Amino acid sequence: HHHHMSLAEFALIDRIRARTLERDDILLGIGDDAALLQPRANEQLVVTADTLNSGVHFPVETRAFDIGWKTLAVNLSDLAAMGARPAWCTLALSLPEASEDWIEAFGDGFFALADQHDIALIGGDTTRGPLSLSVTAMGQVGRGQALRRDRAQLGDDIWVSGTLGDAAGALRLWQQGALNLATATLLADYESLRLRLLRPTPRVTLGLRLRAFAHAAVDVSDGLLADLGHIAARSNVAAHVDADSLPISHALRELLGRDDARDCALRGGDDYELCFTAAADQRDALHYLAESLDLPLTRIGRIADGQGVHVDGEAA
Amino acid sequence: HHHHMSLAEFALIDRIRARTLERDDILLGIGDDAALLQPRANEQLVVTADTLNSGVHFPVETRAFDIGWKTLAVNLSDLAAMGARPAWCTLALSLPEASEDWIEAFGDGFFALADQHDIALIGGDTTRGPLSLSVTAMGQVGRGQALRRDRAQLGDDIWVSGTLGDAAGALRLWQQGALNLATATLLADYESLRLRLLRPTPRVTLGLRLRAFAHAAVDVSDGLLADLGHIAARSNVAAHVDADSLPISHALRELLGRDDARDCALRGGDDYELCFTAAADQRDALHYLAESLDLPLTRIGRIADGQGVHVDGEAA
Ligand code: NA
Ligand code: NA
Repeated sequence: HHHHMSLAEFALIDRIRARTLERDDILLGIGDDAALLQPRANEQLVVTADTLNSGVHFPVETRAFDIGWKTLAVNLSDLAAMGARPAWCTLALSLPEASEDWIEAFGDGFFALADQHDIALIGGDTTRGPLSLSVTAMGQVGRGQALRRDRAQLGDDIWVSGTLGDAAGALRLWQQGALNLATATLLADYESLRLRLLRPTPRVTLGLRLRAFAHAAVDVSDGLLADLGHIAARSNVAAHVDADSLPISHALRELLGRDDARDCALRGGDDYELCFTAAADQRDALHYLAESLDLPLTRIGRIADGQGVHVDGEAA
Repeated sequence: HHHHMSLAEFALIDRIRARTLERDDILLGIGDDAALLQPRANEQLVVTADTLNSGVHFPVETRAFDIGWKTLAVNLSDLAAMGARPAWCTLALSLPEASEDWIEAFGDGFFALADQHDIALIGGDTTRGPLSLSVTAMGQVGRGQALRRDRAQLGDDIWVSGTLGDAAGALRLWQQGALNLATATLLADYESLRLRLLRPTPRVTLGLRLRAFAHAAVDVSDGLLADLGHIAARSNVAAHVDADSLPISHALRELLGRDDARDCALRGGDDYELCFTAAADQRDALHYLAESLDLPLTRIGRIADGQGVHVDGEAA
């Protein structure tokens, strides 16, 4: 055994081709074993890759649709933080056993998210092994248009999209035995947290607009403090966070205690939100942008002389 | 846990940067979290992806250097069969435990092969999980220059590079208890087979020249019959193989019986040779090419009216 199945053999090939037929930058005919891709000549390519392993990056009971969604969402969130326009991706699936129905359901979730951001699956592998999903996503950026982590400026405001800590809250409730991840619950606050863990929303549209407003950006996937820490270190500045200002969802505040909710918001994994810095005179414009996107953008802190990320004045 | 480590955090980042510094199509500075890639404007990109899983695609005792070599070799062999020029790749490593020395040795093998074909590692992931290595390789082709599986012509000769069945022979000897894969042996024929399994040679240089000579091509990784089968099916022709003509190495003939060696050559996994078809009047030129490349090219059969791959006249 150990055969590698590339394109044409993919269980998803019909849905793959349906999407390449409507893309003038992808040549993939019925009788084609690999796609020919046409980059934009004056743009640059950026490439991200992430592997999600069963039991590590998702609880084993996570359903196929949610695995398909989240595997792509991680990569799209990476591309968002660079302000890159998603173009193409590959998918390398390791499965212990053939399961036609599982792959179809995985494809449901993958394409549900992929279609929203016009990223086209154009190749990959299906082979035997412990359940592991590796996605490589390719995006494009105009010259000098990429967002970076090293360009925060003294006096900048710090901003973050969406809400922080929901996924960590769902994970904690699941570990305490209070939340089933494999089925939908009618209890609205639990279901909200469940879907923030299972189906994070990559802020691609925001990322594509931030170049016009922001100085530096990072995606928040290892917790706000860790990821803002990359901005502070790469930019050679201090970052100050006002913990009271953090955007905390209704459900997180309702279902977790004050301290646990705060810890989730500051240090929780897997938010897949965007944290960025902007000149103070962008405040009006960023509030307008949040309304335009129907996406919360919350001013949470400031960039200042010194080093390290601070919470309420303390960097220790 | 479950953190994803991308570029800048890679244990291999110093060797990565040493190689991007000498590539004018890759922008990756010391203070850069992701590379910007510049495609050739008039060329098309093709992308391949393969995952190798411990115990599945390589015996668990395979050493780190050989895992690094073979993981890339699979992808380069895919690119070779398309006549694509390798450009860039990503590497997504799942490791059960941090091991600095293992990753360094893996990098030795990866870069040993990558440097020979001027393919640059430009990103990827390192994360926790059962040992699994997923590589995405990006190559480029001029307009209409890609080799294809569907263009064999009636009357073509069938050709194959190198030798067939060595890797399968080593695997059989290992399964019978006669070959240790984790250490070098001084016994020359065993060592030859061992390295054909552990370190296959992707025929990239051949692939880049075949467009000038060949009609159709495929890489042989699931055995000659399976892979030539793709040419026959996609081209709507019969392929006839003369089994007596197959290139069988000294070591394979010496260490396996006549029947086992024949079965390895016809159906053995993991040769990573190239099988192609060419007009009969290319015979002189292809012998000259083999001399030029110091690479055996062996005429093994013919394309004819009918369907399916035949051995000594039989397609059953
Ligand atoms: Na198309
Ligand atoms: Na360079």
